Amino acid sequence: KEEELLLFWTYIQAMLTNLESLSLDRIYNMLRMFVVTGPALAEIDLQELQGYLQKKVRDQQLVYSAGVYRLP
Amino acid sequence: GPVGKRLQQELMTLMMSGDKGISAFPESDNLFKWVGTIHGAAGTVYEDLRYKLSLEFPSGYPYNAPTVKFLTPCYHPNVDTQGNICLDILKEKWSALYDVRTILLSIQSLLGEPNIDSPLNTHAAELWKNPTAFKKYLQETYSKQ
Repeated sequence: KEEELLLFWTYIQAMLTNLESLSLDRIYNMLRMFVVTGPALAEIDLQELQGYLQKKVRDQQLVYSAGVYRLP
Repeated sequence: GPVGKRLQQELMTLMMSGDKGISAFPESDNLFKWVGTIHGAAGTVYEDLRYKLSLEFPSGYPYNAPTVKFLTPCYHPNVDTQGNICLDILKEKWSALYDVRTILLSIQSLLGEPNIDSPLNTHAAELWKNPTAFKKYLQETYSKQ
């Protein structure tokens, strides 16, 4: 599970670097397509993901504004 | 699909590789169109500049080369006004073993070492030999466009 959640963070950072801002729904769907059903075969559900992004925003690794997530 | 499987694997490889100043990711829905980001390497005139690129994967990929273009206007000897890149590995030297990471590292390398004998921008090719003037013009027109 650890390798999973750190892996998710790597993909989340790249998604945001390239696409600049994303809603929870878009992050969720990209992780499902490229990680959950991707070669990693790593499971995540929406509540867990939201809690995770929220912990990232608390720790200022992520910004949440105007309903979407961004890198600081 | 097999090509989609391949591109999923290329994505994971890039995610795990930690290469500095390059990144990419499928643009919304499709595995078949991505956005990349390349930062100029330290020591080069492109240091501190970053460029977005589009990568489109055709029917026939990996055997047919992906179409890669700068989205951010890039003033470079080997780049045209439309964002097209003259890079050997994207046309005649394309190998079906190449992946996204390879393409991004090659373009990043092309920034600091252009091929002046094969210019798509002659102004830039001629200015290249004068790096303080090139850098000033590059930086001041990156800001304009």
